[PDB]
Amino acid sequence: CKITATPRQFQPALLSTSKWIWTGENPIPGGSNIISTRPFRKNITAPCGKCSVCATIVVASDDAHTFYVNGVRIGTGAGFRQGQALFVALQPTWNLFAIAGQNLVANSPAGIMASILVHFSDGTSETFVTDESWKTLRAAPPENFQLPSTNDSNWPSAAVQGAYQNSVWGPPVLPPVLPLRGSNWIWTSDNVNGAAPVGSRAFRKTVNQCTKVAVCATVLIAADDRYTLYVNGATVGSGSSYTVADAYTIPNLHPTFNTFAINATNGGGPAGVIATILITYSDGSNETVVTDASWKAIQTIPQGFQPPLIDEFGWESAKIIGAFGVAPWGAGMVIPSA
Amino acid sequence: CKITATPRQFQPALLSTSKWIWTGENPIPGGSNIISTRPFRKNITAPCGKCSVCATIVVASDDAHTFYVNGVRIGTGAGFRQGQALFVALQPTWNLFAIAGQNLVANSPAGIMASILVHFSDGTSETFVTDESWKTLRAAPPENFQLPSTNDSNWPSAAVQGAYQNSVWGPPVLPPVLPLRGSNWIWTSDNVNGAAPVGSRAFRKTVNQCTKVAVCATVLIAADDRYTLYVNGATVGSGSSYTVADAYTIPNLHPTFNTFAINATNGGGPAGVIATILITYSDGSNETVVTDASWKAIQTIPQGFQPPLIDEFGWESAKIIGAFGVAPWGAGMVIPSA
Ligand SMILES: OC[C@H]1O[C@H](OC[C@H]2O[C@H](O)[C@H](O)[C@@H](O)[C@@H]2O)[C@H](O)[C@@H](O)[C@H]1O
Ligand SMILES: OC[C@H]1O[C@H](OC[C@H]2O[C@H](O)[C@H](O)[C@@H](O)[C@@H]2O)[C@H](O)[C@@H](O)[C@H]1O
Ligand SMILES: [Ca+2]
Ligand SMILES: [Ca+2]
Ligand SMILES: [Ca+2]
Ligand SMILES: [Ca+2]
Repeated sequence: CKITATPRQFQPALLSTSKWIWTGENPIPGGSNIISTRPFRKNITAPCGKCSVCATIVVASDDAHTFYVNGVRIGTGAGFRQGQALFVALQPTWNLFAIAGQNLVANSPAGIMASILVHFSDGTSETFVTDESWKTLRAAPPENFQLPSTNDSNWPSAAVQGAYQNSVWGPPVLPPVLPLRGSNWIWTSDNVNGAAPVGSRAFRKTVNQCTKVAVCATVLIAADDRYTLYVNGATVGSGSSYTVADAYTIPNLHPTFNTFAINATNGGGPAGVIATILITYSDGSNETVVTDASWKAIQTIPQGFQPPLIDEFGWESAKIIGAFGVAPWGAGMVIPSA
Repeated sequence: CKITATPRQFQPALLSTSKWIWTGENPIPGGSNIISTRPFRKNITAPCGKCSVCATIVVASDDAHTFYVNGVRIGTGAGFRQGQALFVALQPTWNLFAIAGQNLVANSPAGIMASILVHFSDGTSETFVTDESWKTLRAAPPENFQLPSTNDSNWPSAAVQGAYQNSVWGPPVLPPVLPLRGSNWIWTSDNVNGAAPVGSRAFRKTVNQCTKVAVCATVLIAADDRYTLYVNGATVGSGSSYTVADAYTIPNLHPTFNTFAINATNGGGPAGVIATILITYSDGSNETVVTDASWKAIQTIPQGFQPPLIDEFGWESAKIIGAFGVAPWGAGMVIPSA
């Protein structure tokens, strides 16, 4: 169904309403459990009138986990001290989450905790969490436990080992929404010897995976001194800090061809813009695009620098000022939580 | 270099200045030659200040030929009574055309004739023809005779068998620039029982071959009752005949993503638009797009129906009224010569 949602400020999945769950082989919530691998399933149905588009996921585990969405493996992680961020495109009405958790220390606690923030076509969103509504088994995961087509109608409920505020684990640290390590500060080639002239500069990067279906994009960005961000010609947002980064979700990507454009301005001295972009596809894979030398850049901004299709003849390759961590900006950027 | 050339009316390549050439084993022009296969090469260099983009080609032979451009085989044909159309993308400055011709009847004349109309980045055009400036050999085509890297500086000239007006062959008929045969008359789904309401309708078809580099597109189009054609949102032209088809060349295609849009109007009774589109890629292949059900269509034309990227949500599949040749329009369209 029709997608009304427009680019907006990124909205985090939070763990404070989720519960730790496990099988209940030991009925003491948070008691000791054996080394084992156990399966967990959760079905979700769109409310009448709207279609689910994509999801933001934070997951932590004692001890480890493997995360599937509609049968596609989307991540593996471990540890209860820090959560792990995942992004996945969804089907319009029915969606299946499946986690294979592992207890790797004998006679130790066990549990998985996840928060799934589901975004709908009209712009609203709903948080689903780990709780007793997840199915589980008191045995190792059968073949294809993660496929929607496996029948779990008779599986028992998962057993809650503890709420977010409990006496066993404590609040897991939320990861950054997206990493900047691996992205680069870029600018036009008039940035030389640590400084750049005063004024504005434009940057383009197009993503065109013609055999896949693009769905959602998450964007983390910062610039010295300020920026405005456009996707397919539409304004997403603006910022003016090179010490506090901004994050946006773009829920209306064109399905095959999308162009991100930046208009960054230098107020004086050093200049630079840095961004990490993650696009989710309908097949369950995703793509990370960073600011680097493949971005196109220009010093005199033509009118219509932000439309998707333009003649990129007079544009240069963006110059890399430095990988994230370079001076003066350093490694201390404040990054929104996933 | 920068492409200034804009959409324009298609310009036919003509044979009227080209000559029949062969090896000269028999020194009498147009005389008898033996059953054999013989090679022909021709180099072209772009004039100063402009870059060569693509070429339209008509070729005929006594008796048969295989046609290569920069080593890529692009067609095979035969016969001196009617010429054969080819379309190929070119490299900016140097290009090598090579033909392996065959005489298949003993003690019979032999000759190949070609006209190559090259279009430059600025919109100008120049015709290269088969003549004595082509290299040949008095032997079978060596291995890799068609590669640009093969050395022909010591090869002898080809021998002219006759001009366009000569006493052996006579003027070969020019083929249609493109076939309409195989394309379909399409319309919106309100066209039923041989008629459709009065009014305007919109149609879109996108070509996005993301691993190739698109260069030129040639378009053949007609409509009942009239149409206007757009490429990437830019106007190409308009026409108003279902008995006379129009041909355009588009020399400024975007290299990866191009959207064709038509706004057609029906004045009453039967309605339909039909088009064949040929796109050339830098690797020497081409792609033919025809009007069919994969075009998107809509009955109320939204503003911005012709921009490349739009939300194609409310658009239906185009309805096929019939393959070319169906009544009322019949098989008699007047089609520009290649
Ligand atoms: O380090 C990059 C930054 O350098 C210049 O601004 C630095 C400012 O840092 C502190 O805010 C300090 O209080 C100020 O006095 C100082 O100007 C430059 O103006 C910025 O555009 C940016 O390149
Ligand atoms: O066959 C399609 C054609 O049908 C209608 O054509 C009728 C008119 O055609 C000639 O213009 C003739 O001179 C007129 O006498 C005759 O009324 C329709 O009008 C056309 O738009 C077209 O659909
Ligand atoms: Ca444990
Ligand atoms: Ca600065
Ligand atoms: Ca012959
Ligand atoms: Ca009509």
